[PDB]
Amino acid sequence: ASGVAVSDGVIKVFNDMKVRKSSTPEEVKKRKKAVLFCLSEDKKNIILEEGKEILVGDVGQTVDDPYATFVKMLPDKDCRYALYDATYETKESKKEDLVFIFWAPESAPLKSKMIYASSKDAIKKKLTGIKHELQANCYEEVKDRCTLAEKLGGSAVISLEGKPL
Amino acid sequence: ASGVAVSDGVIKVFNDMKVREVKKRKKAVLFCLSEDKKNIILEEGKEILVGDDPYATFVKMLPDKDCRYALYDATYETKESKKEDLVFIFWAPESAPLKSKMIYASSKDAIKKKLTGIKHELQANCYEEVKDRCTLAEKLGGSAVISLEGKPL
Amino acid sequence: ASGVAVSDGVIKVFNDMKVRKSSTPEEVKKRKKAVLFCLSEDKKNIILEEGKEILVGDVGQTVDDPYATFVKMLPDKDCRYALYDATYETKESKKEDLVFIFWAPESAPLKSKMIYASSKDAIKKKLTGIKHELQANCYEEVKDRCTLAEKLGGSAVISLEGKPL
Amino acid sequence: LKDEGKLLEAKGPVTDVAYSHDGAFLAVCDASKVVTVFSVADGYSENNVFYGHHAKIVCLAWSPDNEHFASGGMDMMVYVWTLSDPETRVKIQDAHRLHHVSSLAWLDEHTLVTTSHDASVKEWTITY
Amino acid sequence: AALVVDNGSGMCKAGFAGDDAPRAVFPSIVGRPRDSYVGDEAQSKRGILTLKYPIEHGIVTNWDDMEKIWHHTFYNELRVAPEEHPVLLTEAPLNPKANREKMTQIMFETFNTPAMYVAIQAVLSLYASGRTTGIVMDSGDGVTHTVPIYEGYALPHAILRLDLAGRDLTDYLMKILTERGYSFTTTAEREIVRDIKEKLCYVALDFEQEMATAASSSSLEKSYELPDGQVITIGNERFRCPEALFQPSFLGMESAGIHETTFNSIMKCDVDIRKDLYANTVLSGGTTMYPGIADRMQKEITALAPSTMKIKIIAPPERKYSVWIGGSILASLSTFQQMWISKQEYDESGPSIVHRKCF
Amino acid sequence: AALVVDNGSGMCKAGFAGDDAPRAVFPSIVGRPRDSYVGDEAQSKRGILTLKYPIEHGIVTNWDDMEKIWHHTFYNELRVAPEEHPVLLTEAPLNPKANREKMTQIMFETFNTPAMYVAIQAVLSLYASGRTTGIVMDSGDGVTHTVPIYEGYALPHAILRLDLAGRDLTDYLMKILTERGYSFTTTAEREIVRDIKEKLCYVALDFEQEMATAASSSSLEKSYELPDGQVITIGNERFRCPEALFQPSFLGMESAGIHETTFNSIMKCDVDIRKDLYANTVLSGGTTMYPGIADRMQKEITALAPSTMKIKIIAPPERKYSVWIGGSILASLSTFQQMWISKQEYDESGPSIVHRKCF
Amino acid sequence: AALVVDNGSGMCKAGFAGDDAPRAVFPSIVGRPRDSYVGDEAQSKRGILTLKYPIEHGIVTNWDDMEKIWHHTFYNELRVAPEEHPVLLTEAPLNPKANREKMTQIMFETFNTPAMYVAIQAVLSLYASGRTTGIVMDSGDGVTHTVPIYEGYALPHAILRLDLAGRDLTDYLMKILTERGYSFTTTAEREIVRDIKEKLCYVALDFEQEMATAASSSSLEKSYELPDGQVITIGNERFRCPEALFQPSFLGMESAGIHETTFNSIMKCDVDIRKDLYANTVLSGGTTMYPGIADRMQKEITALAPSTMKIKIIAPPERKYSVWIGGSILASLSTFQQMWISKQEYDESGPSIVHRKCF
Ligand SMILES: Nc1ncnc2c1ncn2[C@@H]1O[C@H](COP(=O)(O)OP(=O)(O)O)[C@@H](O)[C@H]1O
Ligand SMILES: Nc1ncnc2c1ncn2[C@@H]1O[C@H](COP(=O)(O)OP(=O)(O)O)[C@@H](O)[C@H]1O
Ligand SMILES: Nc1ncnc2c1ncn2[C@@H]1O[C@H](COP(=O)(O)OP(=O)(O)O)[C@@H](O)[C@H]1O
Ligand SMILES: [Mg+2]
Ligand SMILES: [Mg+2]
Ligand SMILES: [Mg+2]
Repeated sequence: ASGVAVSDGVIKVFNDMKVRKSSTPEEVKKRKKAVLFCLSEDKKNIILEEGKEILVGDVGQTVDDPYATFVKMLPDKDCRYALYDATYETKESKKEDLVFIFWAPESAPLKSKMIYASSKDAIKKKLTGIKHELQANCYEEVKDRCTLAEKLGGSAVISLEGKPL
Repeated sequence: ASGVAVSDGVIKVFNDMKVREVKKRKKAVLFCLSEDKKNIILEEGKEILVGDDPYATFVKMLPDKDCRYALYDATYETKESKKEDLVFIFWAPESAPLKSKMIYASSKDAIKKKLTGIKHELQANCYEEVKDRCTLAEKLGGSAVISLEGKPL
Repeated sequence: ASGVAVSDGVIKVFNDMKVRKSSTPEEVKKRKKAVLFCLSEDKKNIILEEGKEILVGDVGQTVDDPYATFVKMLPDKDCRYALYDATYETKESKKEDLVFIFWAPESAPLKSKMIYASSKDAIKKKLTGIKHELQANCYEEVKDRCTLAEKLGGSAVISLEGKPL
Repeated sequence: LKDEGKLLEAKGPVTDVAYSHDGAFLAVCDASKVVTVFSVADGYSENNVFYGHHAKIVCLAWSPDNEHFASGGMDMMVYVWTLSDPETRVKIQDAHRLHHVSSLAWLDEHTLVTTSHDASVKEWTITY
Repeated sequence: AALVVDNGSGMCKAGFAGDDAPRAVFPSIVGRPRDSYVGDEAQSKRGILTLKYPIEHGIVTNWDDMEKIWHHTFYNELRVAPEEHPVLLTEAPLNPKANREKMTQIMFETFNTPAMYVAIQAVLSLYASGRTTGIVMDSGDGVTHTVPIYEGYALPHAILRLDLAGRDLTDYLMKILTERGYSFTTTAEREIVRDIKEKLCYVALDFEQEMATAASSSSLEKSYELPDGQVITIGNERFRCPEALFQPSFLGMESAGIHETTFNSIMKCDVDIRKDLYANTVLSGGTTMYPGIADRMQKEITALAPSTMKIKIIAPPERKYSVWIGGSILASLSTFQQMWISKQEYDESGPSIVHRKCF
Repeated sequence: AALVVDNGSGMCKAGFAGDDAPRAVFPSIVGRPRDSYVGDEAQSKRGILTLKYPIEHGIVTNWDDMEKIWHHTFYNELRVAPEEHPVLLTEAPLNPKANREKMTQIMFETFNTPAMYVAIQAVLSLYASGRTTGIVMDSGDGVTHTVPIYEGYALPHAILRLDLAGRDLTDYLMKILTERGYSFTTTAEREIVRDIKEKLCYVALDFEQEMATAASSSSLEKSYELPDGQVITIGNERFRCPEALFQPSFLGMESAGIHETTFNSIMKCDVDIRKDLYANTVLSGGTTMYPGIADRMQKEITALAPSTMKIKIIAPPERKYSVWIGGSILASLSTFQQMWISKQEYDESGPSIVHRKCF
Repeated sequence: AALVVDNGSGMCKAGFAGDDAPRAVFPSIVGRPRDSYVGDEAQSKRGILTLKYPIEHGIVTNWDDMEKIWHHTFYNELRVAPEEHPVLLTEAPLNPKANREKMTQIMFETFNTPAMYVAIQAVLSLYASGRTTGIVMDSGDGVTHTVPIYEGYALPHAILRLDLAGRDLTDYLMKILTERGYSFTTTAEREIVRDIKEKLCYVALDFEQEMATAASSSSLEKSYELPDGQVITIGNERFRCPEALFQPSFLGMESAGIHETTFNSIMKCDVDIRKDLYANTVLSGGTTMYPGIADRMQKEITALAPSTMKIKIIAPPERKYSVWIGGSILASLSTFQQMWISKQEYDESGPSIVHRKCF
């Protein structure tokens, strides 16, 4: 336990992103499909990465593949927390679940990896109600669209984000 | 209960058919949901006049992939007496889509209970169940019926 | 299944002890109230104990409590088969039933305990028509007059051998 | 309360007991369709036994004149008993139809109030 | 000494003439594997064998199975030889004449009984209450019978049979006890529920009023201890289970209640005798032993009865075994020894002798 | 948009009206330490906590845990606020009326749902098959129900409840898989056995002939890969596990099989309608998804039924979620918007409005 | 004379009928190079070879090594020819029927035994205590079994198997002895730790109080002499090692303790026989030989069973070999010689004769 606390701006983002309240169609487009969390400059709080977010409106018009675009947002030399709203489909149902991605590449400095890993359980206990978690330590572990499918359902998942696997 | 409303023309048609000119009396009639699926309307060109095998030309009138309601004025002669009673027929083929089967089944009591006095209901879920002349006789009077539609059984 | 057979003397005694046929009052006193069975010296048959029996005539004249003196006949270092003709009374009926008691104290030698327990199913199936069975493995389990009452009818039994519980 | 060791006997399970207004008589009704009156003055001994109910008696009341009492039963009948003469009684048949009189009381020596499970209260003028 | 056997739909009561209570009361079942267990032996084996009722509604259906119950009765229960004691038997109301000839045949040939007699169950209960004219409501285990009797002669045209009885009440209590989370499914657990029914259930005078008051009643809740030490708690099911006697819709049945069945049979008699039947309604049977069932019956019948008519429901304290006790008293009388069907008379006349001597 | 929630005995199926399949299917369990984890969280939390079913046999016994499951359903599974969407709920056959009102009260007072509706699971399965008269054999996780329905009205006197279902089959497969040397004991390993049951198990038309086939060859053997990569083989256990449905004696149970329970409930109805019930036997539930179960049910019922009767077993391909699919189709109809129970109607007639609006 | 062979999960007991003790007690292992060494010879090579158990949890997994163990039993341990003496074999509870036929086929074809018999281990332990009804908690080397037996017939649906046994206790003691600085890792040092377990370990009545007692005094410490002369001291590990029986979480297992497994199997039986099982709990096996285990078992089951129930744990002083002693007495009876399966009987019927003669 490093002691890093989750900021109120991250908890509010998670609450809005988790429960989908009835809203106007122009307000549905402002929902977040993916969002990145980082550490503050003093490394005391987990804050939001400004500009590192994917809106639902962008998906399908600007963002053709939400997962491919989200992966490119991950830094290549730094650790990051992520919240991806995966829309998949199994052989029996169509599901829409939140995924907690812990990005920690081997290329990241050792200082960042220790702080992010030690405080990972502290942030995830505040983000109550999330079941799927992806721990990625390499680009290949997160670039592949399949690796999410095994985490989501396994072999049951037949489609992901509207595209067959 | 689906909540659909039975059309008022269905009740009048049943009332005319229940009581007993002859050349205009209906022997069979089909009922269907409207295009918006909120009314049990009467099919315009799917009916049989008394003046016009009456049961054969009625079964072939049933669609092969959609559910329907029907009202047949089946006539039969038992050993003791000869009688004619209306039969409510719920045609629901297995090949029909899932939504059509559910809406027709959940709204069947809406129309059947509006036609008070009906005593016979035939639930045909396949063509072999409606073409079968024996089961209709059993529904009417069981072993009492010996001849149906003027022909021996 | 030790293969020990039941002697014809035991079966004859049981048949007389079960069915009560009409007889002279001097013949009713010769009925057996409780009878003890044991293994032969060759351990091949379940013979009848010579003097270990209680007659109905002795009850009320010499034997004040038929059950109390019956327990005194059970050896404290050997296993026995017993047949007690309990005459209890419930809140709705006055009953007279046969009880099969398998005496097997923990102080008995293991050779006796093994043969008696293994051959019990053979003798019990030959004594057709018996419903109650008391499995006693210590003096405390059989000395108490109550332990018969729970086995006989349970809490419904209000009298046992003509006396209230 | 000290048990005096006195056991008055009825004909069945006691359903209601009522002392007289002057305390000179105790009337006991039971499920055996019998009303027994005990004279308090003379050693709590039985005074009279009243017959006529054909079902379990459920209620009893003493008239203010201390000479009459009324009992209602599950036979849907109410009897007003003369204490002196057990052979004279007033038969109020079906005071509340289809319902037994659950409770009853006297407004005065000539008015009898009866209630039942039909949630209605009735007053009757009793003439001897 | 003579033997008295009361063959019931669910229980067989047997004993000796002159006794106050039957010596043996065991279930009238014959079990066979899923070699043959009869009586309480079948109950002690449960799932290994299949249970069947030869007498299920008072009338014998399997004469092969009822022979084994009779053999179990004489040798295992009464522990006497049937060939040495005369036997008094009881038959259900509206018993077919063929069954009467079969019953008298089995006793004399299979069991070699010296003397025999067959009596109507309903008249034995009425006689035991000191009555000769009246209507007897015999609610047993598998069948409820309302038998109007006029000077000792049961009126066959007015006898009504209701299949609602104690057996259905046990199943109803079994079903509504699962609403509290208790699992009573196996055969052994069914006799446990029957014990709860016979100890904690009662009939409410007004079901709607009882349901309202029992919501906040501190005395309604009762605790029952299972044979294995577990404790179950029963609440408003105490008066809900016997309410199905008067409201068969609780069981899904469309039949009338016991109060209406009793009223229907009275209305099937002559207007001359209906006055005596209303004043002599005798309750008999195990299912009539609920506390408060006589008060409820009087209230319900009075509603159906004409305006000016005396309704008297008779519930003697011994009505549970009134059929047997009446038979035991009758068989023990010295003047009754001439009314036995002797074995010699059987050979001369055959099975038809029962129709003349036993009437 | 309306919500359709199917409260199963072991699995809760929830989704939105108009969808082809439920969005969320999670276990109906509430786990507490040996603070409170509901659903898949209790499964994926090690064997450090006790698991409890609020619904275990179709009837809600613990209403405090039921609210936890419903709260988990709307917020964690459906990810919606119940105060903004009407909810359609399904109830088991023979559901007590008090439980029906309690479900209505929780939705309107604890969750503040704008509108609410209750439907019977059995009638939703029958309607989805295009039928109004028939018998539904709904075999789920913790309970099996045979519900005979005639002209849209279920017959309460003939509904039979069977405790044998998929949960007992999963435990049976665990027991018989240890014979091959595969130790499945932990909660995590129980879910693996359930996957084996749902992928490799089938019902044999002739059990005794199939057992000889398995013992004389290896064509019936199949391989299953465990989550950690180990491959296990399963032979005669493929058809032995679902055979306990037709032979409950494999589990040590007293009750009859699903084929005999269906036959017993049919014979508990009127003779005029038994012919229609025999030809309209509809299968529903997860436990009815074994390949070859309709052929086995057809053969076994034909043996019990009279030879003159025609037996037809209906096994629609969507029967696994037929209750939910029917509710979703019904709740999405434009005419159903007037069939809901509003909040305004609730706080004018109380929980008793569910008996008038619904049912 | 006749041979009695009690092939256990970790130890093989063999001898002659009529003897008070088994002549040969050797480990049931077969060693192969990392040609083939069986029993004590395999233990004498340690890490040179690899050790495997043909019987590991009661049932035989590899029948090829079992034949070598039986061959070692007759010629090397018993020093007799099996073709001249009938052999009585014991089988674990819930043994597959196929294994029973394989066992008798090997005896008659491979070893040419004149006669053979197969007996259940649990019923032999219960009979040796003078009981026909009760529950036997057989805790051995590789597996723990709770077998409820009624009237000499084990109830298969209630038999519970727990993989925690003496083998897991030896490994746990090895693990916790290293905390004091004693390195016990090799095969040779494992047999030393087994000796420490069998001489210095005991079950504490109150584990938490006893744990605090050891932390404040040296009264619980004991000294043990290693084979080569060093003396090691053991303190609170004396009662920590067998505490894993009642708290399997010490070993990382999610299963319940032996007290809970015994209670769970009793609650899986019929309610009318649970009272008899509570007062007839018989302990058998080597792992039940710890001092103070009967007192701890009684205390733990009392907290689980209803307060009205009477709990009696039977721990005979000879329970370590009660299976073999019961078999030796049974086979030595002169009236048992007709219960053997003769070679002539085997030829006529085949391996299936065991299911009838041995039941
Ligand atoms: N004391 C009781 N209170 C309430 N119900 C009872 C009582 N005793 C028996 N019952 C029921 O009465 C039934 C048996 O009574 P019985 O008169 O012998 O019927 P039958 O002779 O037809 O078998 C049983 O179902 C039993 O449960
Ligand atoms: N495809 C399948 N094949 C065989 N059994 C299945 C299959 N799917 C589910 N089952 C069983 O069905 C059970 C749950 O199904 P369900 O009908 O939803 O029961 P419930 O209504 O009680 O929730 C589970 O125990 C599962 O193991
Ligand atoms: N005297 C003892 N005290 C405590 N544990 C013992 C004792 N004797 C043996 N054990 C353990 O019991 C195990 C073997 O006992 P056993 O009953 O023969 O099992 P199995 O049936 O598998 O042969 C061994 O692991 C041994 O360590
Ligand atoms: Mg009777
Ligand atoms: Mg379901
Ligand atoms: Mg062993």
